[PDB]
Amino acid sequence: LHWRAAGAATVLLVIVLLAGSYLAVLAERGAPGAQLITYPRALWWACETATTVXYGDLYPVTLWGRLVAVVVMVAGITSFGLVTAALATWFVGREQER
Amino acid sequence: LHWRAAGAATVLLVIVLLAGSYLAVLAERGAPGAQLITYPRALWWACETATTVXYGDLYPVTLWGRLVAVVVMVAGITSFGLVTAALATWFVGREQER
Amino acid sequence: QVQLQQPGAELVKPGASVKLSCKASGYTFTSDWIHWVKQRPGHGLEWIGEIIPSYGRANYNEKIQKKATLTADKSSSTAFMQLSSLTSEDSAVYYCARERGDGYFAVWGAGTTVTVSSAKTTPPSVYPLAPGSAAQTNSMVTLGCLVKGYFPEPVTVTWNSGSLSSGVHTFPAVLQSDLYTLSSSVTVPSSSWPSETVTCNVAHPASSTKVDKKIVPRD
Amino acid sequence: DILLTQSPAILSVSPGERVSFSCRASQSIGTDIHWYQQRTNGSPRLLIKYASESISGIPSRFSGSGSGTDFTLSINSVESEDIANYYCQQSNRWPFTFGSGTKLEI
Amino acid sequence: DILLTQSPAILSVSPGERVSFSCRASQSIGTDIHWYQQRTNGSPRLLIKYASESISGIPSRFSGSGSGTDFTLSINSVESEDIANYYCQQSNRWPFTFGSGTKLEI
Ligand SMILES: CCCCCCCCCCCCCC(=O)O[C@@H](CO)COC(=O)CCCCCCCC
Ligand SMILES: CCCCCCCCCCCCCC(=O)O[C@@H](CO)COC(=O)CCCCCCCC
Ligand SMILES: [K+]
Ligand SMILES: [K+]
Ligand SMILES: [K+]
Repeated sequence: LHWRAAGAATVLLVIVLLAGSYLAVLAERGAPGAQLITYPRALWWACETATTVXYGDLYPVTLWGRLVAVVVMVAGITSFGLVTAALATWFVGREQER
Repeated sequence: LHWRAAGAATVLLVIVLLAGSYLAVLAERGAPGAQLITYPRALWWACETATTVXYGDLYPVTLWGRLVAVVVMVAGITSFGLVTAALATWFVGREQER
Repeated sequence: QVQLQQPGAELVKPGASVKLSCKASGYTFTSDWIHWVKQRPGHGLEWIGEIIPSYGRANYNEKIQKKATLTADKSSSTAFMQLSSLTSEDSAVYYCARERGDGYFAVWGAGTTVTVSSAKTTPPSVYPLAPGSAAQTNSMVTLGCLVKGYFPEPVTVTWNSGSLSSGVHTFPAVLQSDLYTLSSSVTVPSSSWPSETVTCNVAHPASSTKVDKKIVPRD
Repeated sequence: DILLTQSPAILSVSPGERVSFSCRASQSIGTDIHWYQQRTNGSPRLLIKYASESISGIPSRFSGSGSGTDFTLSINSVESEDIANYYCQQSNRWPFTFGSGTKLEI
Repeated sequence: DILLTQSPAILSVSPGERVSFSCRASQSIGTDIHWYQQRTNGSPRLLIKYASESISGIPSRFSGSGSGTDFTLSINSVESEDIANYYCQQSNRWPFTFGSGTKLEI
């Protein structure tokens, strides 16, 4: 169960980074002063957002850009909680055994 | 037990983001140069604070604003530790079983 | 309906204090803030301070001398501004405005004209202005009303209880000997007067008076 | 505190012409500028919020643009009812502040 | 290092009038400015901290305002005892620095 939930989350995270990159540019163009407006740097912004690093070099200023950002965040965080929970499950079993 | 603790934490987190947004504006208006002073962007700031992303586009400069920020942080972090611990519990059981 | 209601005027002796009011209606939210803005005659808008009724906290402009104290009554949906120890520098129109916590002032009150002076209140005498007997008329005729000897400002003049607006000019008041005077002008088709009545209505908030003067041809 | 400079203080245009009012902020404020019209003896009225957003009830004639430190309020084809003083106001940092105002003359 | 410019260096006012001293920082320092009064042959005395905060023992007559790069120390109704040199000082970045001082003349 756990590994499949984790693997799926990883696949789902990759999809969210790419879709999030596309949707962030769509949301932010048309807002004066917005910088999250070209796709290559938007993919970079989605990665530093999903990992929760959040340098501050780029960020959304619109309502829809910010909603996209929160989905990226939660997708990243969730994937990591799942990988962590999966590692714990693995270890717990190998330790029962040892 | 675990799912209810997690579900409750999620509900409690939503309440903290909204109350935190309101209280941050209350704390920060009256401090010259403060930017966390209107509610829509304060809700956005509470979300990027609770997820620990912390872009740096907005932040509190007053003592009470900062105390509010730490409560938002701990509420976010705690909710995620609870969801993670809940996923681990779920997986551990389904794996005993498998 | 008017979202923010303020009294038209307050006369204050130098050194005395006065409490201005701003009654709010329409939608009210916990995120609302009521702001006060000062505007001296011929000058710009100066922010005085704000209060959030839901919590009762108030902040003030640090750049100016603090003359104001803000409070709010939740049950009467009224915001108050206590101005104290005033001087002539405090004479101005004070507006209240409502901000939904999103940074702009969606609506403004009509403002309260505060005059700081030792002079006494005096309602205006309203006299009719009708053409003389030798005055020839064109397709239009001009009438008016003379509003003199009042204090303090302002007066509001309307024609036919407000139904007659186009063709109206109310001149700025002139101050001579602790008393103001102004006149208002109205122009209507010559064929309609005196068949259709023309009356000027003069309101003087400071004395709580409102008088009417029908304009009839000179005997 | 943020200083908003409105210059020129008086703008004279011919009827039906396009006119633009300028508001410059002392530091970058994003798009947190709002514009008000105040006719003689009238109270201020909001025209445009957050630099370019329309307000219901306001003629389509009015529009706003800019971000950062330089903002513009434009009127396409001015008419008599546009005669009034116009003020900008920022909400980016506390305290809110107002520009000194521009008068439109026709 | 942060340069604090106090200009004019000498301010002359009439008794009871409101006076304002200016301190401009070479870069933005938030509200990390403090003001001192130094009377002839006296040591400096703190009047206002963090741009606008009161200090107990100081007459209510004194107040401060501003944030960023421009700061003001104001005295409502000046009196003889206010005759002195006034200095601003920043604590935003190391090292702390002082403005060059303004003398109040009545
Ligand atoms: C009194 C209780 C207050 C509680 C908070 C309520 C905040 C107001 C509602 C939120 C947005 C309204 C949009 C608007 O008119 O603002 C937009 C204008 O362009 C930009 O929005 C923004 O840029 C802010 C985005 C905030 C995103 C939050 C996502 C949370 C999952
Ligand atoms: C020698 C041992 C030192 C240990 C650290 C002690 C620090 C001093 C006490 C803290 C605040 C005093 C307030 C003050 O006078 O400052 C306020 C002035 O506006 C603003 O506060 C601030 O803006 C700082 C906020 C810090 C919040 C920390 C929250 C931690 C859960
Ligand atoms: K981070
Ligand atoms: K960060
Ligand atoms: K950052």
